[PDB]
Amino acid sequence: SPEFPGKATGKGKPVNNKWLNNAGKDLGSPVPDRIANKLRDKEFKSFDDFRKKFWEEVSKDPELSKQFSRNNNDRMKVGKAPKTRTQDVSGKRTSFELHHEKPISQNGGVYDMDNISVVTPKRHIDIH
Ligand SMILES: [Cl-]
Ligand SMILES: [Zn+2]
Repeated sequence: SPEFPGKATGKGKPVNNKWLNNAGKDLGSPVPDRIANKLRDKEFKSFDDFRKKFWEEVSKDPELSKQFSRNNNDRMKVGKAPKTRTQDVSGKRTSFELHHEKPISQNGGVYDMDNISVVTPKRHIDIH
């Protein structure tokens, strides 16, 4: 179902300068409220379309962008996830991933930003 369109909803959460520090534990990091404000009520053709726009908006956020290296900003500018610490990769999965907290399977919203978290590839697996 992430291969089909819909409209982003949700509020996201307040975040600070240590956004993504805990993406490798628990249920990961929330969608920042500031980013949710940019994406809410917009239409997306696919979840990949959403993910690209999500990271693009991160790169344009003055608070979030300064938490990342120039190359990671360059990735996010074109919709690519920033790279994780080396210790948090799994195989060829080397950049942060988006996770649905209530699974798509159980009617968790695909584009519900209050159902989406940011996780390391390593942590993502464990939740699955
Ligand atoms: Cl809502
Ligand atoms: Zn997941």
